[PDB]
Amino acid sequence: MNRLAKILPLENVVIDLSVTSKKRVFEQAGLIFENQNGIARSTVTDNLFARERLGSTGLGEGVAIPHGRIKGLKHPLAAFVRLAEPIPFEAPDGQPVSLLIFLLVPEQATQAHLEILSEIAQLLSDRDTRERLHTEPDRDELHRLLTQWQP
Amino acid sequence: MNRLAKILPLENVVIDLSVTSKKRVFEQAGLIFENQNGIARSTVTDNLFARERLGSTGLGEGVAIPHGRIKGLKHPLAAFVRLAEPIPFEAPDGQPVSLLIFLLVPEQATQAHLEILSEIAQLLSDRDTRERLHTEPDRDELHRLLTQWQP
Repeated sequence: MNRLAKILPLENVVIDLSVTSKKRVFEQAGLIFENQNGIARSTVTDNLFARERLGSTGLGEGVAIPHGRIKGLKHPLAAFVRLAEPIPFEAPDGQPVSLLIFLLVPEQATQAHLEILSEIAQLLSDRDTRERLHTEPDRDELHRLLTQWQP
Repeated sequence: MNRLAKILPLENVVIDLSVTSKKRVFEQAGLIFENQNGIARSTVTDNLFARERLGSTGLGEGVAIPHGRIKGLKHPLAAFVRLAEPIPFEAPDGQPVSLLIFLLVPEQATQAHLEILSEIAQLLSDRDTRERLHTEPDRDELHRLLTQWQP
């Protein structure tokens, strides 16, 4: 498997986003999912905060995994965003965040939910990879790498 | 919340374990859970491999989060193990593993499962913390720190 393969489409790889707030990214993250899925952009952003205010999803070193539950979702959804300027994110190490991969899951929990979030974490966590994502300009290549880590 | 608080008791903080195989730790991890829970030590170790051979749960830099599903479990269970000598674990970065926190969850998935694995990941992932765990000798203090990260 590739596991991020079937839920993170190319549409959902967003390169460089000039943006200022934690709210700002969450709003844009809302627009992304709203595009390839029916889902209201507002419900995504509200729900991400309904998790982020509960404690930062920053993983350390510019990396974050904001995620949440969605009311009507039928299968989980993911995105990836880079930022022009790293934003203050209240990360564990105090550093600003510029790389982040978003995960939404349905209310109804799957055994897979754990293993998909864990794959994401492990991916962002490794710094050999963390650098490749921080530098790559080709969008096709940032998708291939994301959805083909451990194949 | 503290979140690792209610599932990772002091019993389940094991300091320094002279051991050689990935199988060896998994066997000992099996004995730990077998102690504070009814569960057969064998079923834990078998099940962890039934996940580890599916891809390494090493998170990078001596850190691993081996985990699995258990047939009769009523609430999730966790442990923490340090190793005398870091063992070859097939981690993403090629480094041997000496720190690892084990997670078992019931077959029946909860929304919480994701957020509890994610808390563990974020904790091990941050290297300011990673060092404190790698050095601390007092077992009481290694429990307090584990179960009180973001309180």
